[PDB]
Amino acid sequence: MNYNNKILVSESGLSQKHLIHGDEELFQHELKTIFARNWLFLTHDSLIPAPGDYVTAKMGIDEVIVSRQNDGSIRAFLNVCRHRGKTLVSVEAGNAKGFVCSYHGWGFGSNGELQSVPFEKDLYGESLNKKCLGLKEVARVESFHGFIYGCFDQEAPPLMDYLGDAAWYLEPMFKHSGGLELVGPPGKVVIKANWKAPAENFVGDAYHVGWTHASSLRSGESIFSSLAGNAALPPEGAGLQMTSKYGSGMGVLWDGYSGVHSADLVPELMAFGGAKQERLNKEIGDVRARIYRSHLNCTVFPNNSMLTCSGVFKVWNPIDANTTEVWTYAIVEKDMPEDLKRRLADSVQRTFGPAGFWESDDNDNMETASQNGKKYQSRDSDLLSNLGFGEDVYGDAVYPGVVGKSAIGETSYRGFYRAYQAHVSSSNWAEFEHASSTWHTELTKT
Amino acid sequence: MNYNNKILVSESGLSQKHLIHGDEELFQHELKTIFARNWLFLTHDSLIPAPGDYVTAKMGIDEVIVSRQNDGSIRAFLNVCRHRGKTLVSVEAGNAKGFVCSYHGWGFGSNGELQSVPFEKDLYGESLNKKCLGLKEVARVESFHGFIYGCFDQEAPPLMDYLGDAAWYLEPMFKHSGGLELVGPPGKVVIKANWKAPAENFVGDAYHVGWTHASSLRSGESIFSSLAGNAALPPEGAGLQMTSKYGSGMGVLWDGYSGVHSADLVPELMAFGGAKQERLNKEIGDVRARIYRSHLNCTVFPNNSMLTCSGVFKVWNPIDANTTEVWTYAIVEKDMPEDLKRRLADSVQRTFGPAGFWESDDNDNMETASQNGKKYQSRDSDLLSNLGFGEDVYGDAVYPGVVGKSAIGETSYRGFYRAYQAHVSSSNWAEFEHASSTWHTELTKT
Amino acid sequence: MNYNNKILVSESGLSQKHLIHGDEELFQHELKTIFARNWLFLTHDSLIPAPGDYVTAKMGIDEVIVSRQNDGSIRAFLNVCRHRGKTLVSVEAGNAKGFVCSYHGWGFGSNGELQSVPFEKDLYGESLNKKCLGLKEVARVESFHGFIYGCFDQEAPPLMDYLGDAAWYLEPMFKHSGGLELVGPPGKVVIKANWKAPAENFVGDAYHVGWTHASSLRSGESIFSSLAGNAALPPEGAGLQMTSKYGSGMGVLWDGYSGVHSADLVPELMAFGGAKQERLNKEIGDVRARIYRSHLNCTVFPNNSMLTCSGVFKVWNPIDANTTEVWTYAIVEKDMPEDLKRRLADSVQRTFGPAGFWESDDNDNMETASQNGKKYQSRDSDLLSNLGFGEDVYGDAVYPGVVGKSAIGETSYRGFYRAYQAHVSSSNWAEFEHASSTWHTELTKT
Amino acid sequence: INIQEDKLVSAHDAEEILRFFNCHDSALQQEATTLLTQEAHLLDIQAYRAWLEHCVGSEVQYQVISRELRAASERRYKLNEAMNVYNENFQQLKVRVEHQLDPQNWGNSPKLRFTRFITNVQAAMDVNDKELLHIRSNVILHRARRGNQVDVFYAAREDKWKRGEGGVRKLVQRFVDYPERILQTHNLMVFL
Amino acid sequence: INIQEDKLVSAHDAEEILRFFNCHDSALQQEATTLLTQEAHLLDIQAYRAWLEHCVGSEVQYQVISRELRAASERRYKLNEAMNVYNENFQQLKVRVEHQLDPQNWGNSPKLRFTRFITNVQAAMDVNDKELLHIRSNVILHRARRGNQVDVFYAAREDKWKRGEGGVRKLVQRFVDYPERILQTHNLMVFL
Amino acid sequence: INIQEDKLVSAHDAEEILRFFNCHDSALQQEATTLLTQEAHLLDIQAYRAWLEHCVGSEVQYQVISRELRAASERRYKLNEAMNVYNENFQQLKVRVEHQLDPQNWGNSPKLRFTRFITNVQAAMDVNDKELLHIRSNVILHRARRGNQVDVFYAAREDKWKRGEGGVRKLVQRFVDYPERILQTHNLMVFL
Ligand SMILES: CCSc1ccccc1
Ligand SMILES: CCSc1ccccc1
Ligand SMILES: CCSc1ccccc1
Ligand code: FES
Ligand code: FES
Ligand code: FES
Ligand SMILES: [Fe+3]
Ligand SMILES: [Fe+3]
Ligand SMILES: [Fe+3]
Repeated sequence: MNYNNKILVSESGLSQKHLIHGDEELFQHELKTIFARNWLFLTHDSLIPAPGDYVTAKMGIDEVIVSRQNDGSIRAFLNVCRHRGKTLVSVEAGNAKGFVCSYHGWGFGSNGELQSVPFEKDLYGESLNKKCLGLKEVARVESFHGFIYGCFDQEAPPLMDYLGDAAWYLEPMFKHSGGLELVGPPGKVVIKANWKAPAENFVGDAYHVGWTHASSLRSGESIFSSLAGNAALPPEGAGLQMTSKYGSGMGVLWDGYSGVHSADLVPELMAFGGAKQERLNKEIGDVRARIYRSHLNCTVFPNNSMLTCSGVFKVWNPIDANTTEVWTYAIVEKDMPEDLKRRLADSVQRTFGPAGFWESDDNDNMETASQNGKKYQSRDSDLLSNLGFGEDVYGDAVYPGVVGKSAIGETSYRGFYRAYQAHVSSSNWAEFEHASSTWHTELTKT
Repeated sequence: MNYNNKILVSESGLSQKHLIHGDEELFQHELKTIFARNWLFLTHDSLIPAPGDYVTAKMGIDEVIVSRQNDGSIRAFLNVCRHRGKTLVSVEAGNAKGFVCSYHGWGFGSNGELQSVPFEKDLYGESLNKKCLGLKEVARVESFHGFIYGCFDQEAPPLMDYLGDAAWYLEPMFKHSGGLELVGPPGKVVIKANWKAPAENFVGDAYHVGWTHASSLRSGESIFSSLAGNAALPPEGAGLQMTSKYGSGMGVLWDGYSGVHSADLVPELMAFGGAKQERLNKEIGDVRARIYRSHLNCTVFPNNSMLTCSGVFKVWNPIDANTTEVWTYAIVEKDMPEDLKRRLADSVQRTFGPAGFWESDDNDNMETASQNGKKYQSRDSDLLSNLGFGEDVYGDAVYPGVVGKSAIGETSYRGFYRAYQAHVSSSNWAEFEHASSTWHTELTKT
Repeated sequence: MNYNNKILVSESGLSQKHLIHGDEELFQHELKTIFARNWLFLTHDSLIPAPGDYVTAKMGIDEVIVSRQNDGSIRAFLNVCRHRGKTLVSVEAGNAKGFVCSYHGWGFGSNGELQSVPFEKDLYGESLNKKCLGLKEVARVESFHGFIYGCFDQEAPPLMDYLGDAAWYLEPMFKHSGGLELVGPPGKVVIKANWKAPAENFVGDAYHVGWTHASSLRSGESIFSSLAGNAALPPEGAGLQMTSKYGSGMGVLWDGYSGVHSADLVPELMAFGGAKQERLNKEIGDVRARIYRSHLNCTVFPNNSMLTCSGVFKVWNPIDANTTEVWTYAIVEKDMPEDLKRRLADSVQRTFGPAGFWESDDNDNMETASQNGKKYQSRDSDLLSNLGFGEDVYGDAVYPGVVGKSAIGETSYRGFYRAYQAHVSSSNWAEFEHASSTWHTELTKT
Repeated sequence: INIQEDKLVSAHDAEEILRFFNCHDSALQQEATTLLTQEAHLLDIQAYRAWLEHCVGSEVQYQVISRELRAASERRYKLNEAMNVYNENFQQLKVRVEHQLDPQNWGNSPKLRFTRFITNVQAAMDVNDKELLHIRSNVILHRARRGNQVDVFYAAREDKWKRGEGGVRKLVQRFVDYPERILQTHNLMVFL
Repeated sequence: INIQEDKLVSAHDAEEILRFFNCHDSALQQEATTLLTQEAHLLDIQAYRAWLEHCVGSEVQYQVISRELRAASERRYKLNEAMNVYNENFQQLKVRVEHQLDPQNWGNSPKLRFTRFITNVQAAMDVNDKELLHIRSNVILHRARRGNQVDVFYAAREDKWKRGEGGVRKLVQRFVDYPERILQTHNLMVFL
Repeated sequence: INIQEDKLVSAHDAEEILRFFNCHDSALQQEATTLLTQEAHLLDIQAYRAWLEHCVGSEVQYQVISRELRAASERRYKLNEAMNVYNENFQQLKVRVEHQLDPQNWGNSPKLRFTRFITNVQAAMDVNDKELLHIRSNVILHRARRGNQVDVFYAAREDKWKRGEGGVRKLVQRFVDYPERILQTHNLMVFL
């Protein structure tokens, strides 16, 4: 397939070829043009707070070690020995000043440097150039309010610019709330879906909630519960959708601070978020304070998703075109009482974790939609994302980005796939930029 | 591999490259030139007799919904939602006026039409063109005496013409018997063989029976039992072999109406078939009435096989070059007593079903012959099908098609693979026809 | 990938691209340029000593039948029927005058000839040319002191020349000891590693022993035990490394006759080997008699490895780029008391068999190093084998081949990969020779 | 169990539950465990004639079904719900046993290896035939052959056992509703 | 067990061992086997309301954890060692049961098939609460659906059971430390 | 069992059957079940020193074989029919235990997870050594490590157990003929 020419995503992101969820050659191409090029979620300050603390993380199909340095910075390195390529670290988290390879005993520092080689003097003499044998380092590592992302491509925009218009929406909860903590360890489960299936669902799919999650809505006694079985449509003005230049986007459901949490947490959460909102009015204004306690379903392009207020935090780690390893963490506000944080974390896993009853509702949808992308008669068929097209705006006086002023639509699908196509057809960041110079105009046509 | 030029099947179908049972690129090419082009078995009237009745079926690797319409016709559709590609139907059979997608709730009629979209007015307004969003329909659906076949290619010959000379042989049992019923549900088992391994075996392999099925012949007390361990050769005139332009073919074993059924059914069957034969003499003549109660091992090209009289009905559903999903139904004559139909159906599964002891004899043969097709030193080796070559006739005064007037030979292999090669090297039906204008001459050379 | 031009192994074998352990296209290319071209281990005289005795063996991904002929020679044939390609033999060893196919009953002799065809006269008449239907024969089958190797390529050097300079080192144990026996049946286990990972480890990796096998060294009370946890370096002159033109190489650890065997065998072995060494001094000289009772870790290119004295004998049978089927036999000296042979064989399996505690130490190292070769950021990375480079010699007055006069180094890696690259970039033996005309000069540069 | 409240429970399953929840006889559960363990041992060592002689009643129905996947809410489509993978009388089991023992059963060389794991044994006498013993048990059946072929079967077995010749309790009915619709084990050629 | 000598044994595991090695009551092991076999039967036939009513105590904690992989020699890193796949009280189990029984739970059509194998049952009374019964058992749980989806779960279960209403022994605590860190079963949506 | 009639049965298997079909002692089967359940618990929690001390006799032979695949009709080829995956005396088991417990056994970090399922227990006293107990049982052994590595072993175990120090019954022989010829579990580094 010629990725320079092949139209995988139509103009304005209105449709995508179904093969994108199934084609293994395209998956391999994505490793280069999506995962090796873009910002990927690694960890949070709260999981590696002290010097020597480290975790392992996936970046695409590669594995990295993510380590807190003595100077307080974070550096990340391929989890691969520079000698004969053995996997250096076999655990998920810990604290160490270095990592020793179990094959021939080479010792690397937390700073990636080759610090020791067994019997170096007797064996290599002075001939081993250790300065050139440090672990392969992730070129870019940046933080968004404690949330640590990495990028293999030195040419990437800074993480803040990469978030584009989505940053404005995330800031009330990520910054102005006093800060979030990630509660680990994550749940980890393999699903037989393409990584794009859950990514697209979290970025912009409010339409599916009433029908897909009918049983969870009816049973689980949450606030979004009126929607069960499409019994009711959210009223006009119930929310909006947004998307951005570099692909990130989200839905906003006004006031939904208790999210998917069952009735046992609803009064406590609604009291807590409302109290903080009252304080934030004076600091960031009424609209942004309201956004703080509004439910955001967001994907940070390409494969990191979240539900704020519900507190669900996801990484859709790619394995092959029909296999994805799902990592599920909980996010909590630092200034919540500890007992509430504990119950919120359990509730995140209860609803969206490995035995998450909500998340289970999505399995067949995402697995079969992905697997159908391999089927002969469906490869060249068109997946539709035209809902709300022709009613999106850009440059709004209050809400930034490409915005659909309705709670349910496919605005965020369109921006996600516009960015996806621009990357797949580009050889580098400069080409992506050239392919994106009229990004918002394309999305708001008609 | 260049399929226009590569000789996969030699002149007259005398040999095939062993790679054809193992090569995954060729398997992918077959999805286009074999499965998307030819007639494939779907279901029988008896399984969807009433308006609203439906079943799911495979057509190649695609899945379709096959539905009885209100007007009594049958239409078939890809089991894939037109919105974002989720699998619509997750059951194997039922009765419904429509199918609702579990992802966003789109509702399709039994006629494939997009009939409803949740909250269409509020969400899409008048902008959703539902008339253009019907399920992707199988272009051609035709019946051969209740047996329903589908074809994705509008340009295909009518099913009757496609059966060619094989139709004449099937008609006594399929038509003149008063009609057959398919007894469901089918057994379903995955084997590690190429679909062509069982297809070629059923189309023309009488040679294997005495040796492969020695233990089943000896133990199972059927009529074909003299053959166990090659203890005896069927006498001269015991049967014949035929093949046809579009690839279908069969063996005929004269008078073998009780087939593989154990002694507990032999007297009853031989009485029943003989009685009907006596009536049919006056209607269709002695030869064709005899064919009615003669055992036919047949493959309807490409991947539907059967044993008449034994009542075994097979679909060899392709998964990959070394994986096939075997569907096994029983066929019975409608005017048989119900108790006999029940016992015949059980006996079909007993012998050739998931725990079919006869079918088990074939496992290693078909799996290893298929898997050897991937082995480096065997890829370019020649599978032989030359038995009986130079003694086939065409245009016989009594028996139509390319015919070998002997019970054991490889006549039907040659016609099967001649058609296979003509399809693999052609881009469409017109090219197949051009490649087949001297089909019988090629098969009867020397 | 263009294998004529792609530098997979750098000059002097100093490094290899990590993709070589993971790339499936290269694996397929290796089937042609490595496994179909080179000498591969089949069996030993001791396993098929009598006329009619046979075993099955893998040669690359192909399976062969290896049969003792009536004249005392050995011939080997593809385990594939010449009719329709079924696997002929389904057992691992036995005695027979022929092999009958379970599909249509064709009978082949132990000499590969098609001897019988069921009902040949009635079915084929005189038209079946059986003389042309013998099993596909392995072109070359030769013995090195009872050890039987095969090669599909008629143009290969004789086995003795192919062993090159490595033969001199193997002869004291293989020839002058009075001869070895292979004790079967082998252990058989699948590991998720590339075949080159264990091959390179056995050919030249003394560096890993103290660290990888720290726990086995400490627990298992063998003679090499001082090395546990890199507690001690073998003294100067403790051994050497060698490599050869056609890729075979080994490490020599002076005097280590009891090898990895636990203390329960150490006194008995050290007495036995020392006694035979005293006799051999007068026959082959002190140096070669010492080599006899010295521990050799050797790979016979490409995928046969051994530890003499320890008595471990390995075949790394390739399945795909990250899958290898490990066959483990024991070697014993024929003139050892039978009870010692039995205990030695058990000890070989105890240490290096399917539950070999030493071999288990190597699993993660070889599996992860292989699997990392598929990871995007590691494919184009360089595996290092530069230890000892610039200190190797050729043409030494006492020790032949390219030799590093130290016990620990990567001399044998360099020669192994030099030969590997020369084969992968060549279309035939003549081209390999042209690519190897300055082989030792390349390895001893600087 | 009220199946109007417990919506996922079939009438058949609710009836079978009722059988074991009532009279519980510990000695009977132990007898049943012995009976099934000995049966599994005979099958594992491929003593199929011994199995027939010692474990299988002359009036046996040995049945394994495969049920077509239908909608949970389906109430109109009425055609055959299941097919019989097995539905054997004694003579039909004997045919299958002879097929296993035939020296020209090529698939049985090299010799297969069977290992059976029997768990969850429950036993209860029939309330109306005091000589009819109901036994329920689950089986994992591991079959290995030809170097690297490995097939594992999983099933619940509803049995009836009755004293036959010599007073030996023998199988007069086995019913298995096989839980996997599409077999991924090459075939179901094993005695569950 | 001295865990200073038996280096791989956790303090928790050593304590649980001590519980069963002491007083051994054969009758209690048999009662426990019955209790668990009946529980597994109710779950296998998807009688989830019956399971709650008959098997689950009002004060239950039903917990399945997934433990982060850490170095055997790790002694500095102190953050949350595990997450809760399940950590349910009775009302939370009821929510999950209602979710299973809801007619708009699309994933439950066609009906799932469950088969559970319970083994290695051990039982001991608590030394301080003479009405608290400790039961340990291992489970293999086979779930089949949608033609060719097959998921097999493996776990050890540390239970506490206590007599509740009508004197019926019911589950008041189940603890499972799930042995596979990354699930390869699509989800853990089964009651272990 | 007549092995001339039951053609697939080996002489060894027929002899082992005869042992359990005769004298049946329910109490002995229960003792055997306890012995094996406790052994499996110690192994599952990786209390390997405790296993040696409490479960393994000083005179033990611990043997697991792999048998070469030969023709069912083979009667001429006579060379070694099997190799020993294990064939350990007590000191050799101790070496393996020390290897497991060594802090430089890198493969044991992060800590492995074992779950064993013991079924089909049969027990009988030896007819000639009244202190020798024959125990047969089947094991499923699940080993999980490193996030997504999962290996499942299946075997039948022929044991002999005898009262040793303190009158504690200990293993004096275990024999397993491993049913899969080519291992698909990376290794057989588990105690069956
Ligand atoms: C996941 C896309 S939208 C959404 C809203 C609420 C909960 C869960 C999801
Ligand atoms: C299957 C090819 S021929 C044949 C004849 C009789 C029974 C079964 C097969
Ligand atoms: C395997 C490479 S070196 C070596 C030496 C001794 C034992 C085992 C291996
Ligand atoms: S591979 Fe890491 S030290 Fe050699
Ligand atoms: S995928 Fe079917 S309604 Fe959206
Ligand atoms: S395939 Fe061997 S005789 Fe036909
Ligand atoms: Fe959802
Ligand atoms: Fe057949
Ligand atoms: Fe090693």
